[PDB]
Amino acid sequence: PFGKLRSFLWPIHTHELKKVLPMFLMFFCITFNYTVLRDTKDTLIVGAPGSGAEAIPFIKFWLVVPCAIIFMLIYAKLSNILSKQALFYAVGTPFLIFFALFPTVIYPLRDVLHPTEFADRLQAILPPGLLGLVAILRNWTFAAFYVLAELWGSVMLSLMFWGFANEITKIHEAKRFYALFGIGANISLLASGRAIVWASKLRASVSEGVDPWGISLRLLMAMTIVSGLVLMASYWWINKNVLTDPRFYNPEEMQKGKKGAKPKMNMKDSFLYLARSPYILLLALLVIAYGICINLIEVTWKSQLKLQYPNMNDYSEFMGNFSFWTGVVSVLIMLFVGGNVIRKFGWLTGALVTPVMVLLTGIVFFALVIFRNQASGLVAMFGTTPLMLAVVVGAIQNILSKSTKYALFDSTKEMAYIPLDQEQKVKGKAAIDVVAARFGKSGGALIQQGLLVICGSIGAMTPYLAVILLFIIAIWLVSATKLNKLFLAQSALKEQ
Amino acid sequence: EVQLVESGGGLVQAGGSLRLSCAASGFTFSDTYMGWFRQAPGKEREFVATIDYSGGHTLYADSVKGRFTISRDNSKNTVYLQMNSLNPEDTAVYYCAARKRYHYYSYWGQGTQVTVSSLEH
Repeated sequence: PFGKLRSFLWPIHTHELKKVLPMFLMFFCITFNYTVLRDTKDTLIVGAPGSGAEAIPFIKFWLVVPCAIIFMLIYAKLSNILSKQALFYAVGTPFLIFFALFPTVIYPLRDVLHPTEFADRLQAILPPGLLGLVAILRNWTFAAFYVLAELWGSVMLSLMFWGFANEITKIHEAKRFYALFGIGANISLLASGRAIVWASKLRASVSEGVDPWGISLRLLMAMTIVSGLVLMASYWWINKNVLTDPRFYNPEEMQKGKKGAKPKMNMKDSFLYLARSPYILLLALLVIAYGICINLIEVTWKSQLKLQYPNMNDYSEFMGNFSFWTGVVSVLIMLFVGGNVIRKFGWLTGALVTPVMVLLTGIVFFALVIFRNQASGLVAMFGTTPLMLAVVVGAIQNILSKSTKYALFDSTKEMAYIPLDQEQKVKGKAAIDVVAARFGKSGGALIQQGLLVICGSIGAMTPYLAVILLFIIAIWLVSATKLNKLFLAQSALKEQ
Repeated sequence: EVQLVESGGGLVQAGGSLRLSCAASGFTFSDTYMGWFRQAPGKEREFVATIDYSGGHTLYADSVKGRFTISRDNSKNTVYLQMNSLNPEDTAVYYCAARKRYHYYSYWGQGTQVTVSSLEH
């Protein structure tokens, strides 16, 4: 037995804390590094000597995706030669080494390592459609930081942590643990909230210290190094005296893993088996659909939030309170809602809560934005305007999708990898979480920009986003529903 | 039965004023949600003012903010509407409105004609 109120409030045995608290620390370190790196790259590329920030979009398009595929191929290669632990260390140490060499060797030696300006005539030797490659190669080290800062969350959190969790957690145990790991994300959000503001405060020396980004960057980067080394120590501890405890991983199944399976294929062989598996393309669709929908339902919503609040002081107050309650709602949903929905209803319900909600409360949102004029005769007789009503309804879909990401979406999705063979639990996971996720947060910007030129104005593409969302949610719901048939079947094969 | 008798209609010069009224009978005015719409000939109907169950919440349309003030008195049961600084596009049939405490539709009114003129003097 487990209990009556505890089987619903805290479904963790007291002995199986030694497996989950180290994973909480791992998630904490990863998310802390990710938040610090994001907020230091978006703050470091504003203040290069001269216009060293204009070459952000050239990076965003020409390096971010391409370097994501390069990392993905290199990871696929190293998965065949290195062990699981060796691969984890060999992916993590380059990040920490770059974060150590940046403030010591790389950033201070800007004017010496950036193109000896001689790569200035090289601008006008190449066709006038690759001026960015000159700007990218001119802001060379800053380019290496934006890629390694964007990739960190895609690499460490999605591929490395979850790929480690999905290798060391059973499905029934996943239903109880995976929802909880975003509490580490929220606690790391508090830690980063203190750390980043500490760095910004210490950015004060103007005269005796002329370099503003010397000391602050060195301390932020050393903080990321300390967090990454604590990450690696957590990995070592959980591999040395967690996967070795006989309580879990019953004795004879232990040496089935230190003597276990491993990705054994070739680069084109592996990326032709993954491209012709209906399972992986469905996971790719979920991540692509989630990437665009959450971005589209957020740019559509953070356009009414700008019409309702045309002054940043209260927009910061609403988004200061929204960012505070998306932490409270996403500590209760993680502790209480997420693990319970997946255990009393099933896998499918957990994967369909957030798209159905985004659908139902997105239908309401778009019906109050498209039909704004012929709705302020009824809504106006209830004490509110349809703009405020779309703000609140759109906040619910942005507080039941951001508070559902780690709890039900990232739980059910990374649970889906568990019954898989190694070639997609490791190498397909790279494509889904590093490459097939880049098209998510970039495909929502392309759809926005591609429709900001077909409609011209942001207010005219709302009827076109709605049909786009209704199709992506359609392909999301069918992908989630068709995936459930494969998951519940492939899971059944694991009881051989 | 639930008739809403309007009043106050007439011709007034630009920058003038006229004050509507909506006699309410057939329900509990103290717990009935009031308002005022308007429908110019040719264009659809838009809401112009709104007053809550207890006179506290006053929601207006962005085209009549500051100029129009809705006010209701439960004793002398009427959802008044004080219009000031009338501009020519306020010419319409100013419908009264009424919603019960848990109903989702509105008992409309007959309609008062408010033509705001533009003659010089």
